[PDB]
Amino acid sequence: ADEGQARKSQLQRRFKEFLRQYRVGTDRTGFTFKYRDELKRHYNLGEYWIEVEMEDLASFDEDLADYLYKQPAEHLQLLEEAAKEVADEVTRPRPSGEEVLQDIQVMLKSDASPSSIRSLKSDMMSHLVKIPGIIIAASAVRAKATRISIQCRSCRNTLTNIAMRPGLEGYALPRKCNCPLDPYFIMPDKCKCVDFQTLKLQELPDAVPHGEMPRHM
Amino acid sequence: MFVSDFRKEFYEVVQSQRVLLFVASDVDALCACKILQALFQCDHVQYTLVPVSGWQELETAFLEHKEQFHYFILINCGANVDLLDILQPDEDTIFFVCDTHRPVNVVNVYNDTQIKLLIKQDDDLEVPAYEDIFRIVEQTMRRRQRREWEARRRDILFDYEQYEYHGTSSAMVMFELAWMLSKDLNDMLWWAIVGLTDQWVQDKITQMKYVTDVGVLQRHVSRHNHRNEDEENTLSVDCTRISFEYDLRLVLYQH
Ligand SMILES: [Zn+2]
Repeated sequence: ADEGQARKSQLQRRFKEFLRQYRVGTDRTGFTFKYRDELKRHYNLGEYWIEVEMEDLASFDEDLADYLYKQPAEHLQLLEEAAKEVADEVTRPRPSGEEVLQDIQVMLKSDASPSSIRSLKSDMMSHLVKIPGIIIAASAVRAKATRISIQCRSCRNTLTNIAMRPGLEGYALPRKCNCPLDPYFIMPDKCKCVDFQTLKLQELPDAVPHGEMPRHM
Repeated sequence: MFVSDFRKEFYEVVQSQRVLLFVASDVDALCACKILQALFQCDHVQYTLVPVSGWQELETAFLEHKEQFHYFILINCGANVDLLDILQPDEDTIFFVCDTHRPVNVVNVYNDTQIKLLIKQDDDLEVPAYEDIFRIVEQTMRRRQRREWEARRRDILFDYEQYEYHGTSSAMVMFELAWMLSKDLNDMLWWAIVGLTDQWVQDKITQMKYVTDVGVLQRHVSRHNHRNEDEENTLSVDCTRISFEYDLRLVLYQH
């Protein structure tokens, strides 16, 4: 428990030294800081996303790019919280109209051989996978509360800044106000929202074992 | 002839001239060029690089340039045949040969004016002695002995020119030269290592000789890269490092 945050404050510091130090190019020609420059050039345009590459992360610090393959959930958070502390010491002082620091959605690509939908055995639960396919559907974008704040009903006590977890998982509202049993409601005025879609991915046509209809995810 | 020392016999002659470099087409010769280049661009020596691929193209190339220049350098070509006839040069032209092919042709060894050889003679060479292969009744009585001499020559030739093989790579001779001058770097060491590894990859040398040469090169590798003993934490990450590995024989398994 107390070693949890003490590990994190040592991972969120080694994920920050990766963006801040990784270079490319040789010594004869000349170098190029690959991710500071993209952070700056994407922030100043108003985009807020970098595209980290897994081979680079592996070649810089070999342990991190393994955690990221095994526990991607609780480590993408540290990565996206270091991308926000680096995009702060690079673009500041922001000129006039913006002075609140945005949030950086760290995507990530790779150059590794793809699996297939028929090779998703349950031992791959919560591991980065990489599958090809064909989009078959597309929902309409919706909202998804990220940082939500509630309020009691009778005594009007507030308990704010509550953070939702990402993905498709809800939240369990308390029942112990400290007032009737479940006195808590959501305050619609104070809840930050982000978009979210929901696609449908069909497996490539030349990989069906040819007795049936292709499966999808 | 055989060049005894490379500093004062090969380099410091072409140091002030306009040389012409003929280059074969194999990784060994590429890596043997890329060091000589870097040794010429460091002392402002005008060269010229002609990539050849056979004997017809080498002859065609010698046709056109044979009057401007009067220095030449052949790299991994033209040490197993005779040179003063296929090209038919003039008298004041000089040729340097830095080839690996074996065995060196005979006349190219007893011709100490026009064809100098940068070949370290401590290789596996056993060249026949000079007069063994090169030049009234008593007239016939002795010319029969000269006929016996010719008959022995026809045999000792067949003894000497019957098996072909390869010696130490060019990219190691050039590196010895580049270390003599005290102007060696890592970039000139990696090309030595590659020009050696290539022979063993294409299976033209014996495992014994390969491990002997690796034993040689490891001293150089450690001389360069060990100077960073404990400062490997305050050396720039963007600066080449060569290391000795005892690693698998699988081809390209890291990609
Ligand atoms: Zn209450």
